[PDB]
Amino acid sequence: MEVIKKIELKERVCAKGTLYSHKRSKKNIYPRYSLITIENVKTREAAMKYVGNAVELFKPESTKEESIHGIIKAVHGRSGAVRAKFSRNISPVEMGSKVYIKLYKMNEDEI
Amino acid sequence: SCRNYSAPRHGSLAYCPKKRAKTTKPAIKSFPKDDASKPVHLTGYLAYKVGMTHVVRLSTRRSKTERVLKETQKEVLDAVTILEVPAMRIFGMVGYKSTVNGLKAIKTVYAEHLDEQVLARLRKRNSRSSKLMFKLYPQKYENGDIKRDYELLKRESDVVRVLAHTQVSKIPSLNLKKAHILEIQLNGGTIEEKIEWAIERLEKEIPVSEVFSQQDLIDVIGVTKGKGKEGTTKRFGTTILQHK
Amino acid sequence: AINEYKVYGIKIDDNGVVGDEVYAHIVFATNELLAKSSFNKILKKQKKIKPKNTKVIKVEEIKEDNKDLDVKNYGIDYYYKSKRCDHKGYKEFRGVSRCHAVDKLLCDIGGRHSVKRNLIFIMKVKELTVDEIKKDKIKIFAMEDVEYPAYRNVLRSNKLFVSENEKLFN
Amino acid sequence: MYFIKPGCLIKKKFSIYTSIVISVIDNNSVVIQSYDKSDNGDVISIDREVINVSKIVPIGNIDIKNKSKKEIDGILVEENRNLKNKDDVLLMNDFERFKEQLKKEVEDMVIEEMA
Amino acid sequence: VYVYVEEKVQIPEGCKVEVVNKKVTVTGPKGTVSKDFSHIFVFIDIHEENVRCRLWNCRKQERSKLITCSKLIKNMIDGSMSGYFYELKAAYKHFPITFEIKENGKLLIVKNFLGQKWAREFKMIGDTIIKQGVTKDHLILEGISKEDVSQTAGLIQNNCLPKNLDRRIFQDGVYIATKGLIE
Amino acid sequence: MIGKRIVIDAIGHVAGKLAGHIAKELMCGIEVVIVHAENVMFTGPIKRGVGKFNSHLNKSCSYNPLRGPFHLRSPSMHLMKVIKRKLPHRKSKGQIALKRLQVFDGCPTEYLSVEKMVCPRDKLEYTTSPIRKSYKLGDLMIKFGWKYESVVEKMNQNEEQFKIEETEKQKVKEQKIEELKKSNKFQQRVEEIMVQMA
RNA sequence: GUUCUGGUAAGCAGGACUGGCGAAGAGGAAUGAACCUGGCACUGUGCUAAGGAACCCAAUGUCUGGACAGAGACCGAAAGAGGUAGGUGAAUAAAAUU
Repeated sequence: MEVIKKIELKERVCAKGTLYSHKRSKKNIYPRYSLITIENVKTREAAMKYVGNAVELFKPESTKEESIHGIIKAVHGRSGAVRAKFSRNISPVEMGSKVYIKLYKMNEDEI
Repeated sequence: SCRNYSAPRHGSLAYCPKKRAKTTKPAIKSFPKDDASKPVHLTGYLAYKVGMTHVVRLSTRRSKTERVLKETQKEVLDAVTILEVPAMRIFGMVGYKSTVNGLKAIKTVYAEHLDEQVLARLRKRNSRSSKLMFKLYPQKYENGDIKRDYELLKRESDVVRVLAHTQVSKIPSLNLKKAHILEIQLNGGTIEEKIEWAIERLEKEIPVSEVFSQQDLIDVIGVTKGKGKEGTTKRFGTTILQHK
Repeated sequence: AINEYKVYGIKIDDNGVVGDEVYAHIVFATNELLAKSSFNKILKKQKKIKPKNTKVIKVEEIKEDNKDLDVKNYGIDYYYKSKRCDHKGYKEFRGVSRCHAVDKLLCDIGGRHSVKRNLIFIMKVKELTVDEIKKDKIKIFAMEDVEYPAYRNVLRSNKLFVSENEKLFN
Repeated sequence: MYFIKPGCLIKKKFSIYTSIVISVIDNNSVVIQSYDKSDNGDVISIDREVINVSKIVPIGNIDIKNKSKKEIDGILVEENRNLKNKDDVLLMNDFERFKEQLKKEVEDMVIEEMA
Repeated sequence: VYVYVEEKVQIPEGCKVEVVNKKVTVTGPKGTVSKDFSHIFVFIDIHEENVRCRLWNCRKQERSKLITCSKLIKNMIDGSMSGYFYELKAAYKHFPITFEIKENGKLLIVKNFLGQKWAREFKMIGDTIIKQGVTKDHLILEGISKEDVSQTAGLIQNNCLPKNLDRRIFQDGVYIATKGLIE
Repeated sequence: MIGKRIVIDAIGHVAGKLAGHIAKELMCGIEVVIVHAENVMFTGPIKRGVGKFNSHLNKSCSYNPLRGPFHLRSPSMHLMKVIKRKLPHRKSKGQIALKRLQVFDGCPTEYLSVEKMVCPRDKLEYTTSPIRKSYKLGDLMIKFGWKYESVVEKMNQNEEQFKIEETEKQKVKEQKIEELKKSNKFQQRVEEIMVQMA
């Protein structure tokens, strides 16, 4: 079963993170950008080393497309969180989900 | 503005909402505190209401401070109710365990031979049955399942209760072929003693003289007479309004 | 943080250097602009020269040495404005600089009397030996006779959740 | 229990190396001589500093009844000579790390058969 | 703010003391008593044949608690070398009060107070025992713990007074006469 | 992350401070189990706590009490309601989040073996001064009609038995293995397996 | 907002000066015609204001003093004692005290 293999392949090679919010103020949301936390990264200086890296959301139960790709654009705040952009806008139903950080840089056009 | 004169409320709010009882047969829901210092005994029973009559009794009750010399004796007329109480038969037992959510039942164990009157409660319509109810259970005696069951009850329980039914066939005026079943608690001694006392008595008949004696005080639980839908004047006792 | 500056200035009219006097003023402030502000304030109250007739010729910072961070005793004479009037007083402090002494007074009065730093005025700062000390507070620390243990616990790690069997504090 | 008095040895918050207290100012502040190391190329530095007591943890005592700055630098470089920033497994190259991993992993396969 | 506060109590020749945490336990001729000081912020230890309390950098109302702690420890030590006593005396202008001792000196009954026909019953707290005095109107209490002894005596005194009467005409009562250590 | 679980021992933490940290995790998809809810600590005298709770019982719906507030009387359920109101519970996202939480008085038998976490920033001895009073939630709730105190004391005694047995069972294996591995019979086979992997 | 006249006053009646709402959206004071920031065609990337930074809810921590009242963060007078932190001026002193 290909899904079980594709997971183990990704698990061995990537860092792990979770999606927790869109970019927002107290009143309005900006769904083009999403906010991520990475496992053991806990300062803004530590987080700067990931700016530019590729990210992937893998979803095996999906009928349309099994994974969405994206890129980390900027650091956010002072405790090591980041801001990222994806080829499609993330649904509110997909918040709380697991994200993979891929250890190589890509250009803003590739996504 | 405040009302002109004071008066009490009509009826008690301790009984609201006043809805209809679900079935006609009551469970004893609360039992007196156990005491390990006494012998094993039963705490309750079932009875049927017959009717009323009156009696005359002698009395000598007066104030302790009353200065009268003579040992005055006086007749008093009193009304009384008669209840019929045929012997109940024991047919099984249940053990319970204490938890953060109250008492929960662990297992139930039944006698090897059960009566037609008690099996009749398990089906809905009396005259239409294949009667294959408890026919496979007796194997559990041969297999030692019963002996494993008693072990588990004896090992892990806080409260033990017996199951008893009433012999409806002795009271023909009821027009009833299904026995009534009640769960009754055992107080006194330790869990082991309680279980042995029960085991000795499955299938046997306990007379009312085991449980109660003359002059005792007892609590009676029942469902009242029915009166249908009714207006406020009778349901809560409110006054009738002006005639015009 | 607080710094020490010394400002120099002269009078001018429709023509230059109208008096041959030069006036000076030492001040504790956070920056040069707050220093220059104080110079204007004192001139207008002790003399009557308003800014349009003044010129500042120099501002200099004053700095100590103290490479070994040696600890010294200081006494300070001050006043402050309350709701009633102006209140004068004297207090003693310990530190590694005159500015270290002065920043501790400003913090103290704000804590004890609910006053913003701009309503407090320093009159004198003096360095003292052990025989000069007047009040009770610092004398035990000056005579070198103090030890104490730690009352506050300290965290071992930056992690939010840790295993029950780990060591938690210090 | 230890005490904060001249010659106490302390660690600072989230730090591995020892430092030493030199004078006591008030009931909440002290002057310390502090040791630290640049992981960029083993460049050490020792310097004096004023610190509040809520950032330090005491661990022991030494004399220094009378000493100069250069002497106490000597005391400190001896004291923390053995210590390190990180476990070497994270510093070495990939093949060396794998070689070290194998030792542990094989030892378990022996123990689980021998027990 | 006080820089340093210390208080000390000396352990006599026969006595033995231990400290587990903030519980302090005492043993000696008359028996054993113990008390837990976990509700006070203080450091307690045993050092050179003394019991020592200490604090640093504390407020005025924290040092009052330290001192109070030290006085309680002394009462425990004293009470262990000899117990304490309290003496009670019945007083009456018309109706003689009478006393009964029951349960080996653990229960006291009082009868005929101001002519009342109902009885009163008082129970002894802890180690305490009740005994008859020099004439019929006297009682003595004896025990290890100054707390337990004095609390008991107080409860008797506080209940055995007139109510809804003018106390400067009706002066009857049971009063605490004498208190001290036993010889 | 969805699919991660965590078990928390609630003893010695200040109630309102732990609750904030827990609520953030529930919104990130973690499943949380809290154990020992009867040992959480509140600051101040118990006298003040009693008055704050009396003012709460007075609140009710004027025209129908079966709509009005429900006043919960178990330590587990009380701490549950403290966490509930730090989440967006009027909306679906909060209702989903709440169903990821379980709270127990004592420790149940299915959670004796599992390893347990703690939150150093919220422990009383870090976050409060020593010179002031505090009380436990188990101490307040007996005054407002909790009825299962004794059931929890019996549970607490089973835990102590399991702790001593597991520690005794561990220390023997530690000794056994450490004494074993110094032997030649062990150190020989290291070579015998390495001959086939070098 | 700053000021004035009549009235015990009033979300009361009536004038003067400089900006508003009327005819003004957006972000902030939980909510509010008029208060704070600041004037609007339509898109994209960066930065700041006012106001925030345990959790609801995007971003939070540190240092030094006070304070124990179901207090305060939101909140009433003349009159006062008690507890505690500091200033100044009088004494006395065989630790200090008033």
